[PDB]
Amino acid sequence: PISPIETVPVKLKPGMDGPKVKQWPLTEEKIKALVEICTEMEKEGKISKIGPENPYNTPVFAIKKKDSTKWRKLVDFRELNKRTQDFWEVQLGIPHPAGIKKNKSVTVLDVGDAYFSVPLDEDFRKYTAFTIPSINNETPGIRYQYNVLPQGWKGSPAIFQSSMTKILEPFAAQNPDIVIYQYMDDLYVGSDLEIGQHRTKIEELRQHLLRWGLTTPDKKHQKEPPFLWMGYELHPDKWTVQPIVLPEKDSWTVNDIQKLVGKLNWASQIYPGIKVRQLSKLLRGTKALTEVIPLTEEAELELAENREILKEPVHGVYYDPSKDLIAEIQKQGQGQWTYQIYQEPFKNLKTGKYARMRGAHTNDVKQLTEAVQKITTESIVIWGKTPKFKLPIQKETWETWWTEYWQATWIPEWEFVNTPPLVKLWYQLEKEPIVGAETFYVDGAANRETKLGKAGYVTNKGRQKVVPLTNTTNQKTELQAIYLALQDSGLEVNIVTDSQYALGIIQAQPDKSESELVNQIIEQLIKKEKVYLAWVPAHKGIGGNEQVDKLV
Amino acid sequence: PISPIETVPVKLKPGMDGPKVKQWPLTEEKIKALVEICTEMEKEGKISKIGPENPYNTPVFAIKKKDSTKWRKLVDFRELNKRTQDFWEVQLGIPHPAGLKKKKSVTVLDVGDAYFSVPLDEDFRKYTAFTIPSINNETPGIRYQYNVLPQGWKGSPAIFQSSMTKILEPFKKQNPDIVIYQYMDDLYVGSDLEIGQHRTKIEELRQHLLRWGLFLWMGYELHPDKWTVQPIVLPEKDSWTVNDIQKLVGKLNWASQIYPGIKVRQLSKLLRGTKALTEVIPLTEEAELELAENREILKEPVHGVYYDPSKDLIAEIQKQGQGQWTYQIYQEPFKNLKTGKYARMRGAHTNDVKQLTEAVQKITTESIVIWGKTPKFKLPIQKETWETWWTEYWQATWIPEWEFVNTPPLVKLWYQ
Ligand SMILES: Cc1cc(/C=C/C#N)cc(C)c1Nc1ccnc(Nc2ccc(C#N)cc2)n1
Repeated sequence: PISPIETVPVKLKPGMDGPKVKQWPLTEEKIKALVEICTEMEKEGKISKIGPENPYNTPVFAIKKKDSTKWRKLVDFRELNKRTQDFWEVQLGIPHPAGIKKNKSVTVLDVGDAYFSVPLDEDFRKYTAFTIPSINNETPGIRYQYNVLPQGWKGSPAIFQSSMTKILEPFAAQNPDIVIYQYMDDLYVGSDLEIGQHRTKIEELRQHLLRWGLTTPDKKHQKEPPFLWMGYELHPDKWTVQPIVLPEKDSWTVNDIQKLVGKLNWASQIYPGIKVRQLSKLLRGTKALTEVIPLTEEAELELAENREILKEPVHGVYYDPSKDLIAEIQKQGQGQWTYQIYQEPFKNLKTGKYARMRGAHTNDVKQLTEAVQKITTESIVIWGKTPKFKLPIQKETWETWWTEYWQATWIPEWEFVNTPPLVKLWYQLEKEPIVGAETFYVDGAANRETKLGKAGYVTNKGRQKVVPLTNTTNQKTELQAIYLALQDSGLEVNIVTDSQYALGIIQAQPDKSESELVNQIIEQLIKKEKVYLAWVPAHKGIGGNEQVDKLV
Repeated sequence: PISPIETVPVKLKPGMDGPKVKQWPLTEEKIKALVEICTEMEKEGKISKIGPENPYNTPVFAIKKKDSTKWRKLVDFRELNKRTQDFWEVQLGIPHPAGLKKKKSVTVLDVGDAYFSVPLDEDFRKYTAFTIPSINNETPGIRYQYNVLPQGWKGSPAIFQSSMTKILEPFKKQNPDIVIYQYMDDLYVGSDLEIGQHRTKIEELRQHLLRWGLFLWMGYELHPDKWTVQPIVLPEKDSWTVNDIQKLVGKLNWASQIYPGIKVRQLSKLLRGTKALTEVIPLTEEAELELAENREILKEPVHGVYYDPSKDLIAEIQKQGQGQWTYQIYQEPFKNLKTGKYARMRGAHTNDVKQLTEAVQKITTESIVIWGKTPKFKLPIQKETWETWWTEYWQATWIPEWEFVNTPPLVKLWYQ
């Protein structure tokens, strides 16, 4: 006395109708082979014959794997899939080993059978019709339609998985001491108890699926740990990326260096220290994955570190929600940070890296922050909680920064981890003007058309300077003018600019930029003792801005 | 007890599908409270599970209220609210009470519950699809659908406006000098009484809302008199430095683009020539007058500043340090309709984002009280940092729209 699997109401996209895709002429054997398949199926209840009415034919083919004695049919549903509505495929993200509790014992259950107990919406079967050409076009082709989720239909998985969970839902509910992952034709169950009770409860289960007539291959899961899943190696208490070593070549193409970045990137999950900058510095606006571009000595000394840290396999543990969850970040260099999340020293649940947002300006603190955030969510996603951070930045530094930064900013619970290089602020502009320090009115100006400009300054001590510049911009000069005032000045100095732009680049306290100029300005700032930047509105003839010296 | 046997004929807008919004991760504890909550909600048929044939989805997370530490379910119906608010006529939002913003005090009541006793258009329920995520995605989400009127839906207040008008008549006809507004699951009640005699008429509004149907013991206190476009102000010093004058001139230059008659000629004439920043400059005759005449222009109100019910309100916030923040609601550049300064309620509160978030809320609450429609904010934070933490400090049952300003406004201190 079986219980029925409630069907799922399925209809086509609004305003659209079914497939009227022509049937392509086959070959005697295939057409004959299909008849074989097709008959067995309907015998099993999978499909059924249909009359001359149903005008929804979907082209079917026939394939054999490779050097075989068996035939396999193939019904192409591409047409019906682009007309079938939309479903909620709950696969918007696969789990992560890092976030999995260790299981003393883990079973598996093939359900490549149950799948055929899940009925296709009655008012939808008609759309899944196909025709087996008959022999010698001397008869009508045999017409069939599905009574079960087709093996290649858009909504098959979506509905297969739903149906299954609904059946398990009440069992998992009365058996909190187990886990059930529904990955395809396999039903993986895990538990943490005497190897005796386990097997039993597995019976309590096999019995359950039997109330829906769901029959299974006697838990003789031909399988058994270890499992290779979506690139990992799972064991009763450890896991790691599937061995994907770094190739040995001399012919690295745009693709060969592209198929070594993803490997390191994916390897970054557990191998502590993976870097991909100098190898990312070999593919920007390229396209023809054939153009073999040279491996700079920068990317060379990098790929050589990779190969040796990838030799000794490194395993990640499992998540034990009882202990604290901790994360540590380190500044590698060049917008490169690498982190390790763990609960106990060296037993990293997972590890990673962070690549600076390629922005013209940014400092170490803004990055450390972005990483912390990036890590933070990824941890909410995986463990449902925020880790405790260990960071290379003195409390005092961080404070000075968030209390003075123009934007709002925050970092969850953290502690200073003294593991150099440390992150720091390299300089701070005075809030008021400096008494007794020379006052440098600077200014710059280029010529839109000739690209010729001047940069310079004039002060209270009579000191002066105007420099001519070839190939430059009305913004460039404005910066050089500050560069100059910073070069020809004492340890303390008040600078005055009318450059709204130039003020901004320093009100963001960048500690490194792309533009070499901005960098010497920095290098210059760092060298100073006290700097006071002041802005005054341009072209308003303001005592000091009598730098009609640049317009010339 | 109360509930309607009929469901208002609802539909989306033409050529607009439903809200297929991704769900963002939630922390365990929030997930647990959402699971419990969504249970009683099912054992009361406010919601019921759905299958794979429902592609639509809306974000959902948990929060806590003003003072209480009990998990509330908040649903971000923004994406729907725009596509769903296909229209609203003679159930139209509400002729805005231009008198609400004038009462000494104002309380904010929570009538979100009343909604959950009104069926929803069967053919519409599929659009209010939301998911309680799973930690790590170990198990599939727990999807649900709405049968009753969804809190936060900008439709529920409209649909219920019928039943609502009456639950108040005996009260409104009684105290006609009082104005009552309704935005979302919020009931805004303002009067001109004593803060003590104010609590009064309100306790009467609860003991009344109880029998007609309906945390109904939650209200906030506002004071719409203390809301203006703050004056711009120049210093009053007896001794001016080149820097002081340089800044003064800088600020007047900026304010000149808001007020016409602003002259700076004379002030900077006393700057001419490379003087040191820390040197004292005396004021001249021309100067002293020019400054004075400039203040005068500044004491008046800016001119031509009008609201345009159609257009949307921009809102800028600037972090000023020491827990001080400044803001300005406007629609056209240099035409603030309102400007303020949010203060320090929690002393040395080492959290900028919690502050920012309370700021955005108050600013929004005000915007509803004035023009009956929330503003679009320009937040001084990185999209990354903001999305990770706001929900952890949010408490309003509504949500404004927002973008991120990642370029330091020179203005920061002028509005200081
Ligand atoms: C994501 C996942 C993939 C597979 C299988 C995927 C594939 N192929 C099998 C299971 C059971 C799960 N889910 C969970 C949930 C909680 N604890 C565990 N523990 C656990 C899992 C595997 C091994 C091993 N070896 C040890 C302990 N698994």
